[PDB]
Amino acid sequence: NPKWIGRHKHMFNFLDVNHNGRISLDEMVYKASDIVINNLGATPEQAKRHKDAVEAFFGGAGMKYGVETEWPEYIEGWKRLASEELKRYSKNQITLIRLWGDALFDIIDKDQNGAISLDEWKAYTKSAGIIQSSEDCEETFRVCDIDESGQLDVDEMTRQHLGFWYTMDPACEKLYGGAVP
Ligand SMILES: [Ca+2]
Ligand SMILES: [Ca+2]
Ligand SMILES: [Ca+2]
Repeated sequence: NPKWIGRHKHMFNFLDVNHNGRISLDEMVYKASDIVINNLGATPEQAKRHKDAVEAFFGGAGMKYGVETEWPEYIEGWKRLASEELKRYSKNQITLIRLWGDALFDIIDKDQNGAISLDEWKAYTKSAGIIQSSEDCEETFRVCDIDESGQLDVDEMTRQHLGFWYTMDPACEKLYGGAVP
């Protein structure tokens, strides 16, 4: 699973505030709160809801306040969480990631219309530390926007999070690495 592992290594590095190669729940929750408040302009109410949910999400992966976790244990923790949460999702049940994604959604939905516009998505992608062209940002928006409505709903954004945090690499390759001639 090199692609899932790679997303997770880049995220571990992003949330490892002191850059020492070990991570705590304090680092992870600190950096996530800092971004929602200072990059995405969350209100106090918004930030507290997000804090509680992100704490439960990252806690589910086995991270704890006051404890430093090394990479092997970190990634095994995410594997375990992903496996349990994908079972819940398969049974149409509530997940920790869905609860997190709900609190985040309210914050990135700046115009409170219940859908994420392209502009809203550009701000969110930037908040996660991504630097990329307009064209690349638009492509990942189109990928997220399954019904091509032009805005991203809660279900689309849930699938987005599930794909990033939990979904393992496809078992088989496609002809042309999945490209179309
Ligand atoms: Ca650290
Ligand atoms: Ca909106
Ligand atoms: Ca849509």
